[PDB]
Amino acid sequence: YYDYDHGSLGEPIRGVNIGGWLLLEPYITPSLFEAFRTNDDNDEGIPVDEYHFCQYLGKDLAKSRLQSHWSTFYQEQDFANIASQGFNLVRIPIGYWAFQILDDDPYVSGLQESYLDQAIGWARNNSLKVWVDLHGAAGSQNGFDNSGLRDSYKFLEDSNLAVTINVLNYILKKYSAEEYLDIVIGIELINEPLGPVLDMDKMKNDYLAPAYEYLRNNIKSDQVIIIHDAFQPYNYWDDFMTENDGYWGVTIDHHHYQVFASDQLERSIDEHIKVACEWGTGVLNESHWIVCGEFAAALTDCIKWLNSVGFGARYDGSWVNGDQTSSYIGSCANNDDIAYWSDERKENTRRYVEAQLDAFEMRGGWIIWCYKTESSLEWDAQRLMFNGLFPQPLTDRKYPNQCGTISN
Ligand SMILES: *[C@@H]1O[C@H](CO)[C@@H](O[C@@H]2O[C@H](CO)[C@@H](O[C@@H]3O[C@H](CO[C@H]4O[C@H](CO[C@@H]5O[C@H](CO)[C@@H](O)[C@H](O)[C@@H]5O[C@H]5O[C@H](CO)[C@@H](O)[C@H](O)[C@@H]5O)[C@@H](O)[C@H](O[C@H]5O[C@H](CO)[C@@H](O)[C@H](O)[C@@H]5O[C@@H]5O[C@H](CO)[C@@H](O)[C@H](O)[C@@H]5O)[C@@H]4O)[C@@H](O)[C@H](O[C@@H]4O[C@H](CO)[C@@H](O)[C@H](O)[C@@H]4O[C@@H]4O[C@H](CO)[C@@H](O)[C@H](O)[C@@H]4O)[C@@H]3O)[C@H](O)[C@H]2NC(C)=O)[C@H](O)[C@H]1NC(C)=O
Ligand SMILES: *[C@@H]1O[C@H](CO)[C@@H](O[C@@H]2O[C@H](CO)[C@@H](O[C@@H]3O[C@H](CO[C@@H]4O[C@H](CO)[C@@H](O)[C@H](O)[C@@H]4O)[C@@H](O)[C@H](O[C@@H]4O[C@H](CO)[C@@H](O)[C@H](O)[C@@H]4O)[C@@H]3O)[C@H](O)[C@H]2NC(C)=O)[C@H](O)[C@H]1NC(C)=O
Repeated sequence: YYDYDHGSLGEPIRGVNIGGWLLLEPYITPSLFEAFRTNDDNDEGIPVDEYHFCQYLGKDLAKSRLQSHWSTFYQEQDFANIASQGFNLVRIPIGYWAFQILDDDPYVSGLQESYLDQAIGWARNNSLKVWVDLHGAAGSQNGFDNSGLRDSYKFLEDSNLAVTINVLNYILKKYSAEEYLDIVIGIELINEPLGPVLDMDKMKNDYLAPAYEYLRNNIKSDQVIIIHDAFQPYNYWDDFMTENDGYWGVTIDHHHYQVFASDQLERSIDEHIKVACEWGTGVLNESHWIVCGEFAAALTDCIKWLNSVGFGARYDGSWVNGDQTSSYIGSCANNDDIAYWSDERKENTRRYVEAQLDAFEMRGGWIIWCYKTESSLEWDAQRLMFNGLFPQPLTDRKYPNQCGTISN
């Protein structure tokens, strides 16, 4: 158990996402996917997600490459660094296939759990809390490449849901045992299910509710469950698993970004800040504990493959999907190279980061998306800190109380 509104840490959650480790994401580790390029002029043959990364290589080759990646992308050293920087928690995404695969799944399985356990040990070793996050469901819960399978939305299909549920129960049972309660203070049932295109009622009654029942009445543990907001507006979950009905230990995970839509990318720095501050004040009125499980310093969607393999960026109007387009806003040239960042851009990012931190710390805390990437700056906590764009110590402020001074 962990009281997110009055945490034993004596401070709000200040974590980092161990992204792209146990679940591959092209923009985080582009070299793994660039390895498939045979023509420097086109993306033909390049897998768009881990599903196809495995399918293309075949079991044996996929296993050896993944093993090299899992054993090196993150090691205990990283967790020591994380702790040395003031963070108090790590969020670890893992796919359902790590534990169980569909008859026709190409995924490498049965090896990721060992690394997950090692990381939990490294976390305990360094006084870091942990969130075990089931980041991918059979058939995909959102069609994002970060679910493992892009452009598929069969999460709630009885056949798939049965597998995902069995895996979730395995996770709930194992990581809710007494020996993990002190370090693992949250198990996220499913990352970013795409609410708008899914049957919300089926997810609630056939996935979320049963999980709570299993954990509290079958396993009988006080472990806290994390429910992603499914992209629904604030207060949407207030009437779900309420305390009045005897439910407890339920935290809503809100993700916050301002780069995945043209109108958002068009905002001035002051508008970006006003929106960030409101993300914080808005949850104060919510009926459940809450933590911002993901946010970034990013103010553009310029980073290579951020919009998945084969797609450009809305920021410089190079993004197009089907009959949907984007329009020019600003340049994406040398986007992630600090040498090409103007003083204005540096200031704006630092301000944006501070406003977000202040806002999210109003209640529950935050977890920055991505401690490390191969070449990104906007999505890389390590690089942001090195370049003075992310606070060190975490309470350091060059632009204090921005959320307390807004009007114009
Ligand atoms: C920071 O956080 C880190 C993350 O948690 C944390 O990491 C941990 O560090 C410790 C310290 O170094 C590591 O422990 C040492 O591990 C050494 C290697 O052991 C591993 O290999 C064993 C054999 O290898 C194969 O195993 C597979 C599977 O069984 C077989 O199929 C193969 O055939 C191999 O076995 C053959 O070969 C063997 C060697 O020739 C032979 O003996 C065997 O008969 C076969 O022929 C493997 O057995 C072992 O796995 C477990 O084995 C049994 C249960 O199956 C138990 O012994 C343990 O459960 C053991 O678990 C592992 O080790 C510890 C438990 O001690 C556990 O925490 C780990 O998570 C891991 O699962 C491993 O896979 C060991 O050689 C070494 O043993 C020492 O022996 C000394 C002499 O007796 C003792 O004085 C030492 O105390 C120490 O441990 C003793 O002996 C047993 C260890 O086997 C203990 O059970 C016993 O209580 C006693 O203490 C260490 O155990 C650990 O691996 C590592 N874990 C992770 C997550 O990576 C780090 O410690 C943290 N640091 C800080 C600052 O806190
Ligand atoms: C201050 O805090 C109070 C709460 O103390 C807020 O007041 C209301 O609090 C309710 C808590 O139960 C909120 O209920 C939710 O309302 C959602 C609907 O809101 C929008 O509706 C439009 C039109 O339908 C949609 O387009 C939007 O996407 C939103 O959904 C519900 O979706 C949500 O869940 C529902 O559950 C029922 C029962 O299972 C289903 O039948 C239904 O289909 C749905 O799944 C839930 O009921 C309520 O939103 C909230 N008031 C609103 C509308 O903001 C104050 O709002 C807070 N003050 C502010 C504004 O900051």
